[PDB]
Amino acid sequence: MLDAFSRVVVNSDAKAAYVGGSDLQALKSFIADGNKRLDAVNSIVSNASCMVSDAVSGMICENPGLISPGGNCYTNRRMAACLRDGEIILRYVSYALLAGDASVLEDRCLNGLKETYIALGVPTNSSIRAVSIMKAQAVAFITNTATERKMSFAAGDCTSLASEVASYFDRVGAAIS
Amino acid sequence: MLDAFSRVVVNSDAKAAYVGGSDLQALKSFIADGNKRLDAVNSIVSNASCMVSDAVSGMICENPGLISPGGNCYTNRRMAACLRDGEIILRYVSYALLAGDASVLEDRCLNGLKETYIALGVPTNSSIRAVSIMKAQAVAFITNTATERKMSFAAGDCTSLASEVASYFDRVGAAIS
Amino acid sequence: VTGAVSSVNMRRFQRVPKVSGFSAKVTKKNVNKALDKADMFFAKSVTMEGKAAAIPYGVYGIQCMEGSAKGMAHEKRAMALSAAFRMNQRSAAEKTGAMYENRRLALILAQNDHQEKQYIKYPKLAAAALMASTEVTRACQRYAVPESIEEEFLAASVDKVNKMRGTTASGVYKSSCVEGNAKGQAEQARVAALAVAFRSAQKSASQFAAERYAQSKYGRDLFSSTHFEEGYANTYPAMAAAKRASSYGY
Amino acid sequence: QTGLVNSKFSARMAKKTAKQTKNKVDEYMARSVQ
Amino acid sequence: MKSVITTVVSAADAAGRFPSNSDLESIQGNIQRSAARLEAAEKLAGNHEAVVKEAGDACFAKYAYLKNPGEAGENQEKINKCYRDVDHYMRLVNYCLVVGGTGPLDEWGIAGAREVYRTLNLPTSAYVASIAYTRDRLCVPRDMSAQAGVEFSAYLDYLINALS
Amino acid sequence: MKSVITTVVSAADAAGRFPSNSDLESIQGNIQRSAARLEAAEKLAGNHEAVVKEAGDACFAKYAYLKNPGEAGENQEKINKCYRDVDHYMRLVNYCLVVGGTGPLDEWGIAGAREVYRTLNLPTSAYVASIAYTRDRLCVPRDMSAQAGVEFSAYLDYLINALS
Amino acid sequence: MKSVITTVVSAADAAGRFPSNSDLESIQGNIQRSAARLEAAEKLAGNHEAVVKEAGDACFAKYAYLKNPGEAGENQEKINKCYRDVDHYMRLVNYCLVVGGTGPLDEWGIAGAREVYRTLNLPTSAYVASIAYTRDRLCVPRDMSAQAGVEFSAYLDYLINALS
Amino acid sequence: MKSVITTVVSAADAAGRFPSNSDLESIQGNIQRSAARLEAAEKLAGNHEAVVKEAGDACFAKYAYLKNPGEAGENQEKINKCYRDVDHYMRLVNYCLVVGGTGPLDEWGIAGAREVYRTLNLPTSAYVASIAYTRDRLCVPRDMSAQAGVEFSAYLDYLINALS
Ligand SMILES: *C(=C)C1=C(C)[C@@H](Cc2[nH]c(/C=C3N=C(/C=C4\NC(=O)[C@H](C)[C@H]4CC)C(C)=C\3CCC(=O)O)c(CCC(=O)O)c2C)NC1=O
Ligand SMILES: *CCC1=C(C)C(=O)N[C@H]1Cc1[nH]c(/C=C2\N=C(C[C@H]3NC(=O)C(CC)=C3C)C(C)=C2CCC(=O)O)c(CCC(=O)O)c1C
Ligand SMILES: *[C@@H](C)C1=C(C)C(=O)N[C@H]1Cc1[nH]c(/C=C2\N=C(C[C@H]3NC(=O)C(CC)=C3C)C(C)=C2CCC(=O)O)c(CCC(=O)O)c1C
Ligand SMILES: *[C@@H](C)[C@H]1/C(=C/C2=NC(=C\c3[nH]c(C[C@H]4NC(=O)C(C=C)=C4C)c(C)c3CCC(=O)O)/C(CCC(=O)O)=C2C)NC(=O)[C@@H]1C
Ligand SMILES: *[C@@H](C)[C@H]1/C(=C/C2=NC(=C\c3[nH]c(C[C@H]4NC(=O)C(C=C)=C4C)c(C)c3CCC(=O)O)/C(CCC(=O)O)=C2C)NC(=O)[C@@H]1C
Ligand SMILES: *[C@@H](C)[C@H]1/C(=C/C2=NC(=C\c3[nH]c(C[C@H]4NC(=O)C(C=C)=C4C)c(C)c3CCC(=O)O)/C(CCC(=O)O)=C2C)NC(=O)[C@@H]1C
Ligand SMILES: *[C@@H](C)[C@H]1/C(=C/C2=NC(=C\c3[nH]c(C[C@H]4NC(=O)C(C=C)=C4C)c(C)c3CCC(=O)O)/C(CCC(=O)O)=C2C)NC(=O)[C@@H]1C
Ligand SMILES: *[C@@H](C)[C@H]1/C(=C/C2=NC(=C\c3[nH]c(C[C@H]4NC(=O)C(C=C)=C4C)c(C)c3CCC(=O)O)/C(CCC(=O)O)=C2C)NC(=O)[C@@H]1C
Ligand SMILES: *[C@H](C)[C@H]1/C(=C/C2=NC(=C\c3[nH]c(C[C@H]4NC(=O)C(C=C)=C4C)c(C)c3CCC(=O)O)/C(CCC(=O)O)=C2C)NC(=O)[C@@H]1C
Ligand SMILES: *[C@H](C)[C@H]1/C(=C/C2=NC(=C\c3[nH]c(C[C@H]4NC(=O)C(C=C)=C4C)c(C)c3CCC(=O)O)/C(CCC(=O)O)=C2C)NC(=O)[C@@H]1C
Ligand SMILES: *[C@H](C)[C@H]1/C(=C/C2=NC(=C\c3[nH]c(C[C@H]4NC(=O)C(C=C)=C4C)c(C)c3CCC(=O)O)/C(CCC(=O)O)=C2C)NC(=O)[C@@H]1C
Ligand SMILES: *[C@H](C)[C@H]1/C(=C/C2=NC(=C\c3[nH]c(C[C@H]4NC(=O)C(C=C)=C4C)c(C)c3CCC(=O)O)/C(CCC(=O)O)=C2C)NC(=O)[C@@H]1C
Ligand SMILES: C=CC1=C(C)[C@@H](Cc2[nH]c(/C=C3N=C(/C=C4\NC(=O)[C@H](C)[C@H]4CC)C(C)=C\3CCC(=O)O)c(CCC(=O)O)c2C)NC1=O
Ligand SMILES: C=CC1=C(C)[C@@H](Cc2[nH]c(/C=C3N=C(/C=C4\NC(=O)[C@H](C)[C@H]4CC)C(C)=C\3CCC(=O)O)c(CCC(=O)O)c2C)NC1=O
Repeated sequence: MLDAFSRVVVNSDAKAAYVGGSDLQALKSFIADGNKRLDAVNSIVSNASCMVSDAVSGMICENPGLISPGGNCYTNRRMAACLRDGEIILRYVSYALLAGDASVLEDRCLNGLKETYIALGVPTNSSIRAVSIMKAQAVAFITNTATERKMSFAAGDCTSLASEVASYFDRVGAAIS
Repeated sequence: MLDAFSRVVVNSDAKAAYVGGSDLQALKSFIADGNKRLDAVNSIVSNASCMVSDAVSGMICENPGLISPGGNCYTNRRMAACLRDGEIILRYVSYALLAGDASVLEDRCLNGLKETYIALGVPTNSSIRAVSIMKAQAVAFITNTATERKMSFAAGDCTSLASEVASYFDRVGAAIS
Repeated sequence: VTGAVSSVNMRRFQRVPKVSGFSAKVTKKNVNKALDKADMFFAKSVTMEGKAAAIPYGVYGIQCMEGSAKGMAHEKRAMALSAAFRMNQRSAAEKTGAMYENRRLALILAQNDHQEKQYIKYPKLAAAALMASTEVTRACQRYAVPESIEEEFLAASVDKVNKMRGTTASGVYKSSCVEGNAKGQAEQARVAALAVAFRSAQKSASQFAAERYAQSKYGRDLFSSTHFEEGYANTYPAMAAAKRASSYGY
Repeated sequence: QTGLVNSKFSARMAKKTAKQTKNKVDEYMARSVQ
Repeated sequence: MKSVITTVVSAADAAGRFPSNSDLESIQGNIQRSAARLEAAEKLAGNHEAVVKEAGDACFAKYAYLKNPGEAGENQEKINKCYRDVDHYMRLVNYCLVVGGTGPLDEWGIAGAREVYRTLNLPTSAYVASIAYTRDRLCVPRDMSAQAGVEFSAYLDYLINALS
Repeated sequence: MKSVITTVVSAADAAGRFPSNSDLESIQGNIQRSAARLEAAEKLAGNHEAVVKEAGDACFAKYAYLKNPGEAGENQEKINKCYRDVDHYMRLVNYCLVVGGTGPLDEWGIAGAREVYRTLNLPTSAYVASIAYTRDRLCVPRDMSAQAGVEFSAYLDYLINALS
Repeated sequence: MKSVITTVVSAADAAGRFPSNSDLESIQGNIQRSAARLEAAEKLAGNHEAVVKEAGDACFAKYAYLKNPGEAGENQEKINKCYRDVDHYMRLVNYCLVVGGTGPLDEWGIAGAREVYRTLNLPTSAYVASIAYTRDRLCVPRDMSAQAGVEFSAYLDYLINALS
Repeated sequence: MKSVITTVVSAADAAGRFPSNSDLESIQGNIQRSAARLEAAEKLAGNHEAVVKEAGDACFAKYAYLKNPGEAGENQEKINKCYRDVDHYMRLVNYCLVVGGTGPLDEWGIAGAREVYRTLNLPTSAYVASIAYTRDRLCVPRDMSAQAGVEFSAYLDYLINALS
């Protein structure tokens, strides 16, 4: 699996050249906001047990036909499975934010996930509604603008990391839609 | 497995003691020369493959019966396995040099070596001589005292960590003989 | 620049699937081409989930070593990825016979009625659901150390029959049991497998107790149908641990 | 690997089996009473 | 016992390799966070009594029904046990900083405790009401240094993440 | 490939865990070295046309039998492919100077190495004649900073110990 | 079909080795030995309609309970389906001469044959009695040569030891 | 030790069969072709004192770099050591001559051969320098008979093609 640092060398070795001056400018800066990047993902992994119910009760209370008989969250075994895919996706996204590259995201989590859900019959529209709440939660956890949890932080900018994590969640939404 | 930090807590969980600053002065005295530990781990892997080639030729030159039919290190298969396991015990004692204490050497290398080195017929006097080569070679690298090579390190007092690794080959010779 | 219009074959990935006729022929062969990719995600989902019990708390374990010397780790999947070419190189009856054999064994360890349906429809999942159970509950041959000299005879007595289906009806060798493909690989498979063996007998004192009852339970659940058959499993676990699942050749 | 009987070369089981530990606890108890 | 050491040397073992540069590199960074997570220990190990004193009534101010008969905290030695049980959790974290990983919790408080608490009918919500008080009864500049208090909260919510 | 973070993010993927303070302290090590270790990585980039003419001709001048017919270095244009294999490899040391670990050297220069040399009669002892001389031309006062020299030698003799 | 050469190439493939001198020596002994066992094949092929007629009713002489109502040979179509099976086994021992081994017998005539005869109520003693009449009526210097007779008879008893 | 008859009594042991017709037909080849390769055994064992002598000086005629210091043949104690190693190689091919197959080579001169020489810096080019010269050195009437030269060379290049 690649990361941001190992993305550079593959494109450096796509055209078989060294690393000069013009490539590590997005790498000497990548380690500058790396100290924010640890402060970034320490916020997401401190709340993912609280986030996944905060995002799977939302997909119930918007479309309540899932818990109807014959719905794809009906029994208590269906619900326990759906609470686990929402912990897997929030586990693999949190890897890609720390890696700084989505190479981990669609080799271990997303490659073939769509036609898996096609064969299972998991509804694709109610799954993006499940995903996007965790997108709208992570951007309200990174920039410390949750309603109910204000954490201690060094003062400064953090919207670039929220911009980065917002680019990973919609890869999950696009891969199955 | 355990490290130099999973040693202080197991000697407190057996007495249910809080790890306070009475014995945390030695952990503050572990990281104090904590640079020189990995500034010594570099001094084995840098020339690791030529280390056992100095050992097994030192074993052959001291005891030349192993080249005879009936000596253990005879055939191309049986020379290979002695060349194979002369490396392996060097690899694990580099971990014990790294990790702070030898609770991984006594649990994944010595766990049944004493019985498979008597149930196979491996000469335990040359085996303790193979170790006795690679104990005196570490103190020709960790003290920069190789005869055919110098190494650029910051010069200082480091020989307390030289007797550290000398306390570790006297734990693998104290295993199979 | 001449105005090159897009090809008619490039346009044929833009049509709607209709039922009546040749359109159903192409609709079929692209669905099951993608149903195959569903199983390869089904099988991989349980493959690394069972593997997730081997690494218990993030630290890696002595069971999941892939090599111990320099070239030992890298040569392993050269054997593995070429063995996968030898698995799908089989005949029809070698394949359909292995389909229905796993459906007889996966059906008798499923706790759910959903899990029963997951094994009937997707045959590559029913395969790896058997294999993953023996890895975590260590009831393989490669994890069983026999505790006596009669057990080392008794385990040797059953895998002489297990190796006897790695050959055809006339005694010529099948493609299944094969230990090498290149110059020196077959010798490298030997020096590989002893490091598995030195570490199979290197477990904790608490984990030899666990697979002692498990291999006894493994033999009398899937292979035994009578009282004497569940007597050799109660008494000698490694003799029951060497009972393979007949879809292999070895 | 296979059984010790066929298709394998060198010895196994460098592990103190449950009978083998019974002899040592016998011997330590005997050297004490000696 | 997970740490930065036992993770890079156990994963490197399965490939059959020596310490690489990257395995050497992480333990350089172990000394960078060393001065903080060491520093939080002697404050917790120095005043552990009053911290677990405020941890147990936080179980009780939310749930005073535990003192009912037929319940978990009916007599004294069912409550005298309870102040010790969260003390064991508040002593496990002192072990959890010093190794610097997910070491002592995952073995000694998290593995299989979902059946220890369930079969003995203990309310598992009563445990997470205790440790989610000390996570935010804590001041940043007064209790310890500002940087070591980032580590201290970072483990309690993991324990909050686990029992819930 | 094997970086400082690809191992420690896959050593928590394997257990199905979220990345905790052992998996996060590992990347603090990728800063306090990567400031120092990136001092030499682009110094290799500028003078890379002179290092291959530093070692690659001292090989052929020392192991001078290789210019007879019946060898691999018999003609003229086959020498250029033996000169290309020096800036094929210390190109990769620059690539592994930047990615923290040794990964792109292992997949692209060690995996599948010895089977090709042993077949096509390419003596790997004449490989290390160039490289261990390149290992001993580094003049760490003049060439670079001190600690980036021992991050350049350490990746260099990783190649001696693995070609061997 | 198991024969002289298919087994040694399958044992060389199963170790990945090239054809050795072991497998090249093992076909030297196929060249001289074919000059005997071939001469039973065409000798039996030219005269098969007289062998299976004599070897057929030598089953209805030893057992004549087969023509009782209920048993295997009751009506004339069932008797013809008995003579044909003798003619089948005479083909598969003709094929074992030209193949050079036990191959075509235990592919098409032995495998599964235990279960068909048991289910269809056919007595396997009537099958070995019609084969052993042919094995003993074998004039070794008249019907063939000496070494063609040691090979023609060596398949008729492998079939007998298979059916019992 | 793989030979002409242990490759068929193990192939019949695998299927759990009695010795069939095919495997005997192999060992007939281990009479006819066996006579030539055991005739050639006396050619080699009678003059083994000089085929190690006419090969060891050819090593120090083509590859003339090994007498230098730092090389493989730095002094006299290692030069005769190298001369000793040629003596082991056709000793096993004399063993392969009498056994019939490639028995005492694949277990003794091939098994783990490349892993040893790569450690102590021994070129496979210098080991096959001895053997490839003496392969097509012999003339077919003087050294042995005609077809024995087909036996000796086809066992000689096997040690070349596998070490290379
Ligand atoms: C049902 C109809 C319904 C819900 C269930 C609920 C879900 C929901 N939540 C948001 C926005 C957030 N959800 C968050 C999760 C949590 N909030 C917390 O403070 C704790 C830590 C955690 C619960 C354990 C967070 C952090 C946000 C962002 C803002 C904030 O500070 O809370 C949405 C989307 C926003 C919207 O539509 O208004 C939804 C649907 N809300 C419901 O309506
Ligand atoms: C415990 C089993 C396990 C888990 C979990 C896992 O993620 N990987 C294995 C063990 C393991 N192996 C490595 C490193 C390597 N593993 C291999 C084997 C792979 N090669 C293959 O062909 C296949 C079949 C698909 C596999 C799995 C190889 C070649 C390496 C690299 C060797 C090298 O030279 O670096 C690791 C991590 C350490 C690392 O260096 O990545 C683990 C846990
Ligand atoms: C497959 C399971 C087999 C059946 C059935 C069988 O009868 N023989 C097996 C296939 C086979 N293997 C060889 C040759 C070798 N096999 C080797 C591997 C074994 N040696 C080991 O140390 C270990 C692990 C402990 C194993 C499995 C090796 C080595 C060889 C020699 C390779 C060579 O080049 O000589 C053969 C050929 C017959 C023979 O036994 O040599 C067959 C049919
Ligand atoms: C946007 C997401 C946030 C925000 C982020 C910032 N964090 C800054 C500094 C910072 N974070 C840490 C802790 C981190 N480093 C570690 O070594 C570990 C544990 C292994 C962690 C979790 C540290 C140490 C620092 C440096 C300051 C300090 O001494 O604590 C930061 C400052 C600038 C920068 O570092 O680039 C920012 C902007 N801050 C915010 O206001 C929002 C909420
Ligand atoms: C190989 C070139 C290594 C290397 C190894 C070192 N070996 C060191 C000491 C040492 N050498 C031998 C064997 C040597 N003495 C003999 O009599 C014979 C032949 C019969 C040989 C091959 C032994 C037994 C020992 C242990 C101590 C001793 O007895 O001298 C050593 C330390 C001294 C020095 O060389 O400066 C080293 C460094 N050197 C290398 O660079 C590659 C990796
Ligand atoms: C009181 C307000 C508490 C509470 C405490 C109780 N715990 C009981 C039993 C118990 N708890 C543990 C876990 C604890 N002990 C440890 O040693 C460690 C760490 C290593 C932990 C986390 C154990 C092991 C046990 C059994 C042994 C023992 O008695 O200590 C308990 C008795 C239940 C019963 O006997 O059925 C009580 C009342 N209960 C509560 O509801 C709150 C949380
Ligand atoms: C004492 C044990 C026996 C006896 C043995 C003799 N057999 C003789 C010759 C013979 N037998 C066969 C067939 C057998 N040999 C093979 O090579 C194969 C297949 C590979 C088979 C089935 C042959 C080919 C021969 C050689 C003569 C010929 O060309 O047919 C024999 C003759 C003397 C000799 O061995 O050279 C003897 C004494 N004979 C007996 O009377 C007792 C009972
Ligand atoms: C010159 C013709 C050769 C060469 C030979 C050297 N070999 C040296 C050591 C050595 N060789 C072997 C393998 C040997 N043992 C066997 O059982 C067989 C055949 C089955 C062979 C060929 C071993 C195990 C050893 C180590 C023990 C020993 O000294 O015998 C050697 C000395 C190296 C040293 O100084 O340590 C030499 C010079 N070297 C060459 O360059 C060409 C290939
Ligand atoms: C060499 C310096 C010794 C010597 C060694 C021999 N060892 C032989 C087999 C063997 N060696 C080990 C050690 C090693 N391999 C491992 O996998 C592990 C731990 C994971 C260790 C420590 C083992 C376990 C074995 C048995 C498995 C195997 O066959 O490799 C051996 C040949 C035995 C044979 O093939 O008959 C030799 C010669 N012998 C010596 O004389 C020196 C002292
Ligand atoms: C050139 C830079 C490439 C390359 C091109 C070749 N394409 C050949 C046939 C072909 N090309 C396309 C692409 C184009 N046509 C479309 O309609 C669309 C969009 C839907 C695209 C992008 C298609 C679809 C086809 C197949 C249809 C057809 O032309 O019949 C072609 C002919 C090969 C031949 O002679 O058999 C070539 C050479 N090939 C190259 O190697 C470079 C990299
Ligand atoms: C046991 C039920 C089977 C069996 C399987 C084989 N496994 C082979 C290699 C192998 N497999 C694993 C995966 C193992 N590690 C885990 O962490 C988990 C669960 C999550 C499992 C199942 C490992 C680590 C290895 C060793 C490294 C490797 O892949 O080589 C194997 C040999 C294939 C090969 O050489 O590649 C087999 C046959 N063995 C049995 O006999 C029963 C049927
Ligand atoms: C004659 C010596 C027997 C006897 C035999 C009968 N066999 C009957 C059916 C039958 N036979 C075979 C085996 C044979 N058929 C094959 O196609 C081949 C291989 C190419 C062989 C060796 C089979 C498989 C079957 C069943 C199918 C079929 O009818 O061909 C048979 C008819 C049974 C019935 O009609 O009830 C008879 C009577 N009967 C005798 O009197 C002696 C015992
Ligand atoms: C990942 C790779 C990696 C390393 C290899 C080390 C590299 C390293 N070594 C030392 C520093 C040192 N290293 C040694 C060690 C020695 N000196 C000797 O004379 C002996 C030959 C040898 C073992 C006794 C000593 C004595 C010091 C100075 C002591 C100190 O720094 O406190 C230092 C601190 C000073 C400096 O900035 O250089 C560093 C960073 N750190 C890393 O991150
Ligand atoms: C196992 C087989 C086997 C052999 C072949 C010989 C191999 C052999 N032949 C010769 C020796 C010789 N061999 C030949 C024969 C020839 N010389 C050529 O260059 C022609 C190609 C070829 C013609 C047929 C001649 C003419 C000599 C004597 C000249 C010499 O080589 O010095 C010598 C050196 C002298 C001696 O015998 O001590 C040796 C070792 N020994 C053996 O054990």
